[PDB]
Formats: sequence, C-alpha cells, structure tokens
Amino acid sequence: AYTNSFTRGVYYPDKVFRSSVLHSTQDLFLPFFSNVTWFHAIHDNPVLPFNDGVYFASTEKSNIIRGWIFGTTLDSKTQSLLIVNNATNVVIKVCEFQFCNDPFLGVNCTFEYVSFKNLREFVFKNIDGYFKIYSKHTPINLVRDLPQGFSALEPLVDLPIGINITRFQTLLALHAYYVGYLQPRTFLLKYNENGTITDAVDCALD
Amino acid sequence: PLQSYGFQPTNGVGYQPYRVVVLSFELLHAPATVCGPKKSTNLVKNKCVNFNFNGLTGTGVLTESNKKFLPFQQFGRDIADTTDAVRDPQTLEILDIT
Ligand SMILES: *[C@@H]1O[C@H](CO)[C@@H](O)[C@H](O)[C@H]1NC(C)=O
Ligand SMILES: *[C@@H]1O[C@H](CO)[C@@H](O)[C@H](O)[C@H]1NC(C)=O
Ligand SMILES: *[C@@H]1O[C@H](CO)[C@@H](O)[C@H](O)[C@H]1NC(C)=O
Ligand SMILES: *[C@@H]1O[C@H](CO)[C@@H](O)[C@H](O)[C@H]1NC(C)=O
Repeated sequence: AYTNSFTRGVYYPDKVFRSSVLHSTQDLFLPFFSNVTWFHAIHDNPVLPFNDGVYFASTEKSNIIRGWIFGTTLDSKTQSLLIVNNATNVVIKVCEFQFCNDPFLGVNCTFEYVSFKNLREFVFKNIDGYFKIYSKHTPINLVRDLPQGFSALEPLVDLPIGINITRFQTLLALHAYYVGYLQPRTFLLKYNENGTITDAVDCALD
Repeated sequence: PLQSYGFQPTNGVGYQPYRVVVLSFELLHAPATVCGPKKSTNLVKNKCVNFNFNGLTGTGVLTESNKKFLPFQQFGRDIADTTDAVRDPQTLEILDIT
C-alpha cells in the first residue's frame, strides 16, 4: 500500500540555530509529495526495507508498538542494537538476542544506555557512525490518514554505534504505521522569529 | 601453575601487596569519550572580551537579550554566519554578542 507523504519529513539540520532566516542545506531527507507506504497492526511483523534512515510515524495513544529491532544479521551472531519501550525509560542495549517469527513482549554485550489522537513521529539516521534520535509527539484529531498540515522534528540523543542499513523487523504487543525513506536532496527551510521550522520547500520536486 | 600470591608482609618493601591499576588506552573510530573537566571559569558582562565556548569561539561584548530559545540551542546568528547569540551552558541564560 501507499499514501501521500505530503510535507512532514523535515527536521532541524543540526544542533545548530539561526533565527528568522531562509537557509538552505542538504542531507538525507524524505522528499515532498512522494508515496509513503502504509501497513497494518493485525492480531503481524512483515519485512520492510530500510533506505539510509526512515521517516517513521504511527497513530496511537495506548502503547501498541514497543520499539525497533536492529542487528546486521539478526540471529544471535550479530552486533544487535535494541530499543525497548518500558513506559518508564526508552532503554538501549547493544548485545546478542534470539529472534523468531514473532519476537516481542506482550500480554557478547558491548553497550548499554538508559534514558487515536496522537502521532509519535520518529526519524533515525546513521551518518558517520552516529545514530541520532529525531522526534515529535504531536496531537491530532483523526485516525485514518496523515493530515494535510505541517510538523517539525527535534533532536534527543546522539549515540556512536555504526551498524545497520539494509532491513529489519519491528516490535508489537498482544492484547498502523507510516514508513518512508531518505535521499540526498538540497532544500530550503525557514526559521521563524522563534527559530522553529514553519515551512520548507524541496528544490527537486517541480 | 596456579601457585598463589605470597602476600605475607613480614618481608621488606620488595614483596609488598600494592593497589595497582593498569590504564590500557587504545583508539577506535568513535570519539567524544571520557575526557577532562576543563576548570569551568567565570563570566563577564558589558566589556569586550575573548570567549571560548563548547566548540565555538569568538571575541566581543556579552550583554542581555530579548530573543528566546528552546531546550536544544547552543548557537545563534542573525544572517549569513555572523554568530551573535549564546545561551550560556551554566546558568542556561540567553545572551547577545555585540
Ligand atoms: C506511487 O508512485 C508511482 C509513481 O508515480 C505511481 O504510479 C503510483 O500510483 C503511486 N502509488 C499509489 C498508491 O498511488
Ligand atoms: C559471542 O559469544 C559466543 C559464545 O557462545 C562466541 O562463540 C562468539 O565467538 C562470540 N562472538 C561473536 C562475534 O559471535
Ligand atoms: C523499567 O526499567 C527496567 C527495564 O524493564 C525494569 O527493571 C523496570 O522494572 C521497568 N519499570 C517498570 C516495568 O515499571
Ligand atoms: C515566538 O516569540 C514571540 C515573541 O513575541 C511569541 O509571541 C510567540 O508566541 C513565540 N512562538 C512560539 C511558538 O513560542
């Protein structure tokens, strides 16, 4: 399936801020007005590609998803990073684990770290060995589509790991998400009087 | 081969148990590891002065400000890489660079 990635793949280009400008740059980005693939939360865990960082979102308020499954070959012979939602701390472990056709939790270690009306909109990217956490928790009103609107993304945490680009599985629990990829496009942004992104334009769109 | 330590200090100084550490340092590809707390000096206002911040640096006068930030900024420039605004990394208080 596919839906329309209208505008919302946009983040602050670095830990770094101007005010009231129209500044241009380039990085890996979700391109504007492109297709973005839509999937289900049935009962599954399908196979999806991962192309140099993704724009990820899902409409939820009740902790359906639990995190992301990383690892270069994902069968306990790999340097596997893990993201676990706890409802207390988003914890990160870099170890070896055992994975199945449905590895989740429901109803050689080298690195450790401890920290519907809503959209938890996350972007992971891995430039030069640096794994970065770009986020936005925004409230919305409807459920079936990404709205015609605008959003910005903010940084949380840098982490030096350097492992994954090809593919993955993901986490669920027993009791719908958006996924769209990045590519190098030169842009033009806008900082407001506050220095938040309020509108931007992809150069290579039309 | 596993005959054990003879730590019976009735001998001289040559046979004494010592609280030893071995600092083993090598290099991999990920920087910004354990480093040193570089002494965290004071501030000054209303006089032109050299300054070095956490990576970026310059020279000028440091005064108050009306512009506002968010939880993430460490930098500030009005237009065309003319750096003018730093919220300080200790008091978390916004300043201008005239
Ligand atoms: C995805 O993009 C292609 C390229 O234009 C288009 O043909 C296709 O219809 C799009 N997908 C959907 C579901 O519209
Ligand atoms: C991981 O631990 C296992 C122990 O079962 C060991 O055989 C292996 O050499 C270790 N390293 C890797 C890279 O798998
Ligand atoms: C959150 O942190 C760890 C990881 O699960 C666990 O020990 C702790 O009990 C968790 N808190 C909960 C489940 O309330
Ligand atoms: C930006 O700053 C102005 C200061 O006059 C304020 O009125 C406005 O609400 C601020 N915007 C945000 C999103 O904080």
